[PDB]
Amino acid sequence: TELKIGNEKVNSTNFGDFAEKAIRGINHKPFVNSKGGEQKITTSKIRGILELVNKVYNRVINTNDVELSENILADIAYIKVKIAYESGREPVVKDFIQRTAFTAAITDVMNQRTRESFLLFARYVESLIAYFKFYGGK
Amino acid sequence: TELKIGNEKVNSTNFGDFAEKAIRGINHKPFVNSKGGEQKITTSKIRGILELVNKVYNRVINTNDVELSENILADIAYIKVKIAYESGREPVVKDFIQRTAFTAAITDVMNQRTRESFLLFARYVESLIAYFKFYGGK
Amino acid sequence: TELKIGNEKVNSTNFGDFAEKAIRGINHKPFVNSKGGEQKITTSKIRGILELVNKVYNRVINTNDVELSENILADIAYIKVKIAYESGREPVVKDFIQRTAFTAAITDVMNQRTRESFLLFARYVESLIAYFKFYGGK
Amino acid sequence: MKLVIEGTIVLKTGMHIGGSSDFSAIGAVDSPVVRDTLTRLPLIPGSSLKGKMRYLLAKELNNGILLNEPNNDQDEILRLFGSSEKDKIRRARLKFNDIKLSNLAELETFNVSSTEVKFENTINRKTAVANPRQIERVIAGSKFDFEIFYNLDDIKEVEKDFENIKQGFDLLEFDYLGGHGTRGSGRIAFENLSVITAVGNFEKINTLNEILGA
Amino acid sequence: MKLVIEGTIVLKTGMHIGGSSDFSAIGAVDSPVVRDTLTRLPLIPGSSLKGKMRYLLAKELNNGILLNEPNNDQDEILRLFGSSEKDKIRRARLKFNDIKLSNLAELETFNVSSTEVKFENTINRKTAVANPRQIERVIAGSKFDFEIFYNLDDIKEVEKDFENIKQGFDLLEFDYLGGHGTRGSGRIAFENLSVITAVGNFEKINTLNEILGA
RNA sequence: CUUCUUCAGGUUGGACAGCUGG
RNA sequence: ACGAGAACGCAGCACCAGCUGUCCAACCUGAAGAAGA
Repeated sequence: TELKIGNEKVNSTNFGDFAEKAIRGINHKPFVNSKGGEQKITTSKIRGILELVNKVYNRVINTNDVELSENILADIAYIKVKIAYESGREPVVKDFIQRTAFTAAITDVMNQRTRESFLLFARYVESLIAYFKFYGGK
Repeated sequence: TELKIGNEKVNSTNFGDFAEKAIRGINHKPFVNSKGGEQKITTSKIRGILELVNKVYNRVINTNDVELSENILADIAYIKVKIAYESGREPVVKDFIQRTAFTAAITDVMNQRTRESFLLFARYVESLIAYFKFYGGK
Repeated sequence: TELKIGNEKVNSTNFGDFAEKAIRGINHKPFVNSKGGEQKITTSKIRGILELVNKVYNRVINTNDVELSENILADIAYIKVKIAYESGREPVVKDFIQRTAFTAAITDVMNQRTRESFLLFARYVESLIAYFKFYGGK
Repeated sequence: MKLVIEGTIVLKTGMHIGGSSDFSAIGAVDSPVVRDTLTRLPLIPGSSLKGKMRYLLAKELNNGILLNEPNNDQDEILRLFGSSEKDKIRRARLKFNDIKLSNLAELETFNVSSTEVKFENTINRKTAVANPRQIERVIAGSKFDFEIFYNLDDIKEVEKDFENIKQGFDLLEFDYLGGHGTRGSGRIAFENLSVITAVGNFEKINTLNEILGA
Repeated sequence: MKLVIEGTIVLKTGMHIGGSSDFSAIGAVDSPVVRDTLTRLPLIPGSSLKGKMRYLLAKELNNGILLNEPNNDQDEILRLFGSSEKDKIRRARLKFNDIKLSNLAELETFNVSSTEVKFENTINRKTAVANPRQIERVIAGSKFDFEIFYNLDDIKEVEKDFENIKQGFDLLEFDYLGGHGTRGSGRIAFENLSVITAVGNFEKINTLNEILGA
């Protein structure tokens, strides 16, 4: 619980509202390139990150321990490394990660090191993608 | 499961943070050429080294043996030789190798002779690529 | 699968560590061109032998056999002849070949009459070039 | 009765079947080839080989031209590759399979990896400036032993079906298999084309082998 | 069908199609040539030959002016070399292939390597200092047998297409193929040009072979 | 009797994205 | 000596058929193996 997103925290009763707010703020004044924008992110630009998050979620959901094991924390660290990778690979993903704080949530999970923290992060990510679609998509 | 850097240590979980701090140190104090010129390393400069690492990673990962084979270790030693060659060719590449610990990590992989140490070395080089492209890129 | 630099030459390791040690010893005390003189080796004085070795490697890598053919043996004899010529030309290449046991490697490859022996010899040549450029170069 | 079409696909030039480019580690080549997930072996997907063979065979069988949807092909094409029409559902007699390369040991004998990196650039014409790029290709000389299952449904047209299959293999040898084919890539060859009976024996299997070998 | 345009590329001067400095033996030349990964033979990439021929033909079909995109070339250029236009995608009739070195036996028996190491330098005019330079080039007299596949999309516009192909081949004669052609490297000479039918036989193929051989 | 063993510049762009049938 | 006793919501059914991860693109640009007196 109490997952820090940098500015304001989220919990089991909050993640959907903040995910929707972040996605709506994505559509309001979207990303601008060097050549004046004006595209948004697509699913097949963070699909690898989403697949890694899904794999780690499957691994965690099959464990009843309240504390994440080091073998799973390695997976979350690799998730953060990859997020840094595609963030620098293209700026359309960098601002998407910055404004919808994937990195802050990953760091908070890697600090709390608890099963519930990662479950809340996964729920927040799922809500983020769900609101990204039905408003944008692709 | 744990590779040496000297004073500091890299394990299966903190590889990303150490790669990030190594990259940040490079960007904070960029290498200065002989003629008072600051230079940034390019992915193409170490592309051959990275492909050599990935080439032997594919054959290491298709091996459920703790101890690395003689030919795999020959390939890894040749990788270290190529790292030294590329460092000697370009002073900026040598500076990148020295600020990071490609030489130290690769020789510790040669020392440990084990499959998991090389996998963590590959994790470290992947995180270094990710954080290098995150800040400065090509 | 093994030639004699004087101690040992394994495919797995020490085909580049002995290049380490040879180049470190050369830098430990560089050659003395004349009593009242100071000299340092330049990689432009090895280039002919490197070209011959690379050509013979290209010729022999496309062979499904262990023993090198008669033409390849004549090419290795040419390699030794060129070694002698380019060593006698500038008597610092003499020091370079003596301290690296490079002529001894040629003789061992000729004696073994095996493809893997020449492959390991070429690997040691690459290691010598790499580690000379690393520590010294120019 | 069921038949198995053995054979090998030899890369005359480098081949590039487009990969996922989202899961091949970090810091890999710009455009990777598709590989087996477990063994990391480059493979020719059965879908891609089937699609190229079907396109070439349908174009050559009909008139030399082909503009229709895949479901509106000739009877031979539909009976070999299947059809999903409303009242005309043909069950495909050919079952293609993913083809991993087998001669990794042979390639490792020459101290070369299965895949290379090809450096290309595009020169902007109004500026005369080059734009380098890198792609990954399975090196020439790689061999891909494949297996295609043939459902022997009608005994009266197995000879014609195998004539069409040999013709499609021949057409693939004068074209490419996946990737930047017009730009020098994807050229393949077929040899050791032999058909065997999956279970039991086929009394016309010798005629099938000689039309599959010539 | 699949008319095959065969021939041989002969190096009048040394040719340097730029390969990667990496992925090769350590301590080699600073600027090496592209090679086949397995056989280490010098290679003429099909993409490079296609790009040079398309640049030369589009320039000659536009009265020596090329400041437009490749997709905005002439109709004959677009149909021979393909197009990725949104309005209409033209499948390329020409299928280039990577060209391996072929006369290695004669280079062996003449005691010459496949590649020669060129010795170059640049001298300043302000100061009499010459910076040494090392460049690798495939030796002159090296043959390169190639096979360009042609598609008979239309039978009326085949003589014009082959005349364009011959014009492009002849434009390469008065030009270089790859690399440092400004400084005398890369001169090629097409020879033994011919066209054959891949499958079956094609009428009036003698007309195409006549306008292609001379 | 002389030194330089390479220096300088580009480092991916555009397009398609699920549609039919039960 | 319970509006109760006994009673499988059970049996047969392939989430399946058709579909190329494809198209366009030169590894390219400039450089005296050269000079004291």
